[PDB]
Amino acid sequence: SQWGSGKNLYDKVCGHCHKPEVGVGPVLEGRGLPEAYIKDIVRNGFRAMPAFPASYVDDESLTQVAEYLSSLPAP
Amino acid sequence: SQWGSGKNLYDKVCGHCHKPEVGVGPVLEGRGLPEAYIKDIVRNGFRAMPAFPASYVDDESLTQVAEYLSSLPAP
Amino acid sequence: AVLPKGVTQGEFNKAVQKFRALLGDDNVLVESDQLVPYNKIMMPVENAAHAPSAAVTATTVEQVQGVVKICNEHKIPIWTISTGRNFGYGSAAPVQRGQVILDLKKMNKIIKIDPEMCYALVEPGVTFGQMYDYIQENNLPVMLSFSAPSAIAGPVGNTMDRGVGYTPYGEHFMMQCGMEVVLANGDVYRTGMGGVPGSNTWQIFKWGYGPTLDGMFTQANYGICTKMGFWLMPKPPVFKPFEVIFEDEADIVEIVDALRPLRMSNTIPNSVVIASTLWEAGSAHLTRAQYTTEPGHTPDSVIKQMQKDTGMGAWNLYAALYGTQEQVDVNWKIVTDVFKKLGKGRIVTQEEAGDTQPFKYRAQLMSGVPNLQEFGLYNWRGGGGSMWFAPVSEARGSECKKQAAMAKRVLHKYGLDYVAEFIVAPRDMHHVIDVLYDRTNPEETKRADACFNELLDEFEKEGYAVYRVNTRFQDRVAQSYGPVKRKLEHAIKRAVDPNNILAPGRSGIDLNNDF
Amino acid sequence: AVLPKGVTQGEFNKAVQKFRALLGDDNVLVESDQLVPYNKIMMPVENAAHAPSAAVTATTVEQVQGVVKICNEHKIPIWTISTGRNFGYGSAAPVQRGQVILDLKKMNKIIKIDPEMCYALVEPGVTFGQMYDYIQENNLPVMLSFSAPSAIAGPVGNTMDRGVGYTPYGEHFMMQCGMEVVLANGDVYRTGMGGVPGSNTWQIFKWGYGPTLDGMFTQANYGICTKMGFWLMPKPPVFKPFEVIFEDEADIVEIVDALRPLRMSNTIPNSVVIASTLWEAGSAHLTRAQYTTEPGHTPDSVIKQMQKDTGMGAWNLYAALYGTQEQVDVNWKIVTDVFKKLGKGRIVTQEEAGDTQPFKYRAQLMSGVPNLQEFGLYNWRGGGGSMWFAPVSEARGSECKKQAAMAKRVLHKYGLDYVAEFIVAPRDMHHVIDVLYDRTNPEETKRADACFNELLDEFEKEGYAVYRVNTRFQDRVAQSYGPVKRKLEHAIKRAVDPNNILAPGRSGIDLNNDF
Ligand SMILES: *Cc1cc2c(cc1C)nc1c(=O)[nH]c(=O)nc-1n2C[C@H](O)[C@H](O)[C@H](O)COP(=O)(O)OP(=O)(O)OC[C@H]1O[C@@H](n2cnc3c(N)ncnc32)[C@H](O)[C@@H]1O
Ligand SMILES: *Cc1cc2c(cc1C)nc1c(=O)[nH]c(=O)nc-1n2C[C@H](O)[C@H](O)[C@H](O)COP(=O)(O)OP(=O)(O)OC[C@H]1O[C@@H](n2cnc3c(N)ncnc32)[C@H](O)[C@@H]1O
Ligand code: HEM
Ligand code: HEM
Ligand SMILES: [Cl-]
Ligand SMILES: [Cl-]
Repeated sequence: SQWGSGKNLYDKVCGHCHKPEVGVGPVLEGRGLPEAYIKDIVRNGFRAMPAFPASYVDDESLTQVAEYLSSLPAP
Repeated sequence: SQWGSGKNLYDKVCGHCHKPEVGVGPVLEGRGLPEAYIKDIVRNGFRAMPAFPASYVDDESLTQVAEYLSSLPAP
Repeated sequence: AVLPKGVTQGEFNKAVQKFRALLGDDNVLVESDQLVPYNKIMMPVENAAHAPSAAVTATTVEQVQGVVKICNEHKIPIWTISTGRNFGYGSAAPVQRGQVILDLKKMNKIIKIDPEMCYALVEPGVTFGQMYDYIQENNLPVMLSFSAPSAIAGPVGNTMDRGVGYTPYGEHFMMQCGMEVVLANGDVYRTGMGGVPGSNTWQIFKWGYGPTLDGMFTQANYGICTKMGFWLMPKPPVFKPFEVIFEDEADIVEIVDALRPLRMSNTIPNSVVIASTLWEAGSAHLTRAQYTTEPGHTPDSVIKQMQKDTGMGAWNLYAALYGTQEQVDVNWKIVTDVFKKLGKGRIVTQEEAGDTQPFKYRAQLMSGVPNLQEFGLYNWRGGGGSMWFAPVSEARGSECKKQAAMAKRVLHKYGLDYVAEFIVAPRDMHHVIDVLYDRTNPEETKRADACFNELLDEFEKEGYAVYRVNTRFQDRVAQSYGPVKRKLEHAIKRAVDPNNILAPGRSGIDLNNDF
Repeated sequence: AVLPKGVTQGEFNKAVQKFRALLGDDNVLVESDQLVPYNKIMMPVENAAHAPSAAVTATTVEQVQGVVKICNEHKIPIWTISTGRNFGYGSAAPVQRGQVILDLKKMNKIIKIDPEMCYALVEPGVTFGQMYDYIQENNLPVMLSFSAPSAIAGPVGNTMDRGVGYTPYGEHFMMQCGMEVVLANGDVYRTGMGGVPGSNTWQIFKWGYGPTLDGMFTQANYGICTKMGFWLMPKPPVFKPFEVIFEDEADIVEIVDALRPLRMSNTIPNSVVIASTLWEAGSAHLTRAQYTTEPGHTPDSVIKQMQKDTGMGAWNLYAALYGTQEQVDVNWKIVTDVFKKLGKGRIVTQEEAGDTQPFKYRAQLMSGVPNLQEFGLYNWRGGGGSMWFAPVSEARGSECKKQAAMAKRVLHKYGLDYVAEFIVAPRDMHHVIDVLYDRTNPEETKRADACFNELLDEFEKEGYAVYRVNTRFQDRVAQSYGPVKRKLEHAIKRAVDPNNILAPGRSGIDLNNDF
């Protein structure tokens, strides 16, 4: 896998901005965010948030991080 | 003058090798070395000794250093 | 329906078929949805102005050589990116609409990290996060230096734009050693000692023999970097980060003049930072909306208030000491003595600042620990608008004060804020100004575009030019340095890339120019 | 009766008349007696092989521009020298017989020395002796860095060949900032911030914007340097030079491995030197004739004896500490602790050494005080024969030991001595070997020529190449770095000097080559 697991992609990339203690981006943990929405935001980018090409974060890793985040309890 | 005086040329160039305390080149002080010989050695260079173009040390300065060295007492 | 400039659909189609034959269909992107992530930009212009016609991903030098061969056959211009996180400078989008992006993110091998000679040799797709993990997992006694984007950015990409970091190894290009590039004709050239068969000094001695060309490739389009080496700082026994808070805008003069000798003597060895109130605030995650919604720039009264309520100063200095406990103690005494004699500045130690921000993220960047805390700057006004205006300056108090006043005036003229910091070297300052605006607001976007133009004009009138700039202004900035320089750059371009296939427009170098 | 290659007497005559009209008769030298001083060489080949056809002296940029115009008109190749003291590397003679020497020695203005930003801007003819005098007369708080020829050598010429010094600013090209060159087409190009009208950061920030080209001009023939800026080290409160004497040839391994960390951490900040017994002896003014007249290399038993009678070791290390008294004391403890733990090496302080040589000249070079003490090397065997064989090496003990053994084997085969020293950077070594021979002896001269050729061959087989070399071997050494590099170098050459008038042959770059 490109990132091995959704938790690893979160720890190495997304979390540097999205973890509760950082606060650069909104909390995503336990927010029930659909996979389609996560892929959409990541591929297009969103205002202050940068976009990531598939070469950096592929579709499978997005599926994984979406499921990982949904499985967590809301902070 | 290019060097102002024979003593200044000696202090800034020749002496760094020829002064008694240095010993890279032989003592020239008070040796009665003819101006013609000094110009020849400086223009042609001599074995371990490098040559100096007129752009670095002109004829007038060689005349002055020759006279200066001859005026000194032999170490 | 985007095609390269001057390339017919027919020729583009032939090139695409060849890229597929060479790289495989999965490595040739031509669909709009596959290209959208590369198009994300923070510059005040519509996405279309920098839309790529396609993107191809290579993982080997041989594939890159194959790509340039095809590019020369069909006159396809390519824009090379490594990790592509060049936010505020054009990000991953090409300098000219229609170029094909050569995306090297997957060519990500860490070739070598020597813990004794202390150096690394890596491929373009390697990120600092990847290297940090490798160094920790292997318990290697070395540390990294990197831009704030740290974890997601990479050394090859950042160094090709001559970026900077915050440790004593902060001048990245200065610490780079050995580089490999694929030239437009397909030849693989290695700088320094790299061309010597059996050589083991490629990452040891910079220059090599004859012309030393690493610099010629940085901020240029004379080759495609496929490998780059650089030196790593040995991990010291003690790391002591600290901050000094100053209350008045005018203090910058005395701050810089007192700091210069400390940097010059190397007593303070790292690239120090002197952050303005709003940079500090943004990095600490405060937003303008929390203090006001009044139009125009943020009122000086709101800023003085912010300082009052947070403890942040007009200027917030972050630096660090490294070495054995004894070396650090001797140097700390010298530093504290300088500031005590100055009679200004509240010194804040790690024990005092503790786990608070922004001290924490600063201390991490100064010790090579990744974090993206500073992206809080993009939340100051939000909307995705951000351009770096980074004029170079003498590390002299009066100069730094003059530039700050000039920038502030122009930014206010356009309703924007002076959000800045001075990145301090012994003699120079990278005076970094983040021109922030709401890119979703058409009117404000036009103002930011005009503002950037005016900042360049006004600074140039006083003999100041920027060291790096976004793709929308690379031709404009090239003009700042004169025609003789540009003419020479185009002569070299003609010689190493006769078909103008390598990122034409990069730094204003384009054979279509009359140079 | 010397003419440039491929230039008829008629075309040469036209050029000389134009040089006279432009520069004045006194600045155009065509008589044998005026040219002989430029012909003095230490290379194992007759003077004729590097005899110039003429020499012209310019004092202004406009004259240099006029010279290249005339050179292009009549296809006259010119060899540019600044102070011309390149002993062991070809001195002031052209790389190819018949070239016209453009002698810039009279273009000697110190344009600026800023004591606060600590930098200098100078012309080619400026010597270190001239700068030293200026600094002392004006009591400027800065210090210089320079090669042993110090007083008579100069920063522009030395840096154009990427020479080195012995203070923390010893890597001269690394400390160079801002350069002006006249291109073959007559254009005056300024690197870095120099092209910006009204700029005050030419000697402040190195890179500028776009490709940074200073490196491209060093060890190259793409332009004629007419101005060069460089950073100066602020004069520290305390300077503490010291020496460590080691008794065995084999100690080099532990010496280098123990030293590396100290250089890497900057605890010892200057370019340290580890001199072999015969280098030490020559610098101390001892000659081979004082110990033996036996043919061949100096017997190991004569050397062990020399060490016994003088106190010199197989390896003699010279280094220094700089800073406040407190910084120096803390670092001295660290250094002495390293050597005490090593269990080898006799430490010699300045108080102990006194005014004795070679400690005195080493201490002066490490603090920017000029002297020509080291020219004693040319008295070891005398006769005027000397070539620098300077392979680059990892600053790793095993590598340095391997190189020393390889050199010693080849030198002994030809009846010559291993006279060397390692100039130590944090990661690299300039392994400097003085190939000394009696040039008045035909047979020994032939042996020295064969020896140098074999040193290059043998080191190349182990993946080692030199960082700089005399004019007789510049083409041979270019071969060491591979065809792709040379091809790129010739493409650039063709682009910036289509007529091949700038020192063709320099670093093996000559449009007459099939590259
Ligand atoms: C948003 C942000 C950005 C930022 C910063 C703080 C924030 C909040 N602070 C910075 C800092 O401290 N120092 C610095 O140098 N930059 C800072 N930035 C801007 C930026 O994001 C980083 O500089 C980032 O590291 C640049 O991105 P990356 O490292 O991913 O490099 P890249 O996009 O791949 O390449 C940059 C440009 O270099 C040329 N290029 C890249 N690869 C090649 C190859 N292989 N061959 C030839 N040229 C290449 C391109 O012009 C590319 O656009
Ligand atoms: C004999 C000797 C020599 C020596 C040394 C010890 C002794 C006993 N120790 C050295 C040392 O510590 N470090 C070092 O770098 N070199 C050492 N040497 C060799 C040499 O003598 C010096 O390096 C000397 O400083 C070189 O001479 P100089 O400084 O006078 O420079 P140059 O002859 O004028 O120029 C050198 C070459 O650069 C190119 N050139 C010069 N000027 C220009 C301009 N204006 N534009 C373009 N190219 C230029 C030429 O190829 C020239 O030959
Ligand atoms: C890691 C690949 C990653 C993911 C996944 C991700 C997702 C994501 C979503 C779904 C949103 C919208 C959340 C919502 O609607 O509540 C969002 C928003 C922002 N992000 Fe993000 N994000 C990932 C990575 C990163 C990184 C590495 C950064 C910091 C550089 C970052 C930042 C932001 C920001 C800021 C926003 C808010 C945008 C806005 O509302 O204007 N994200 N992200
Ligand atoms: C300064 C311009 C200068 C002068 C003048 C000068 C003169 C000179 C003479 C006359 C001799 C020969 C003396 C004799 O026959 O007894 C001589 C010899 C040597 N020199 Fe000299 N010299 C001047 C300058 C310098 C400099 C700057 C150096 C050191 C780099 C130097 C060195 C030498 C050496 C060595 C010799 C002896 C050469 C040999 O026998 O191999 N000189 N000099
Ligand atoms: Cl951008
Ligand atoms: Cl020589």
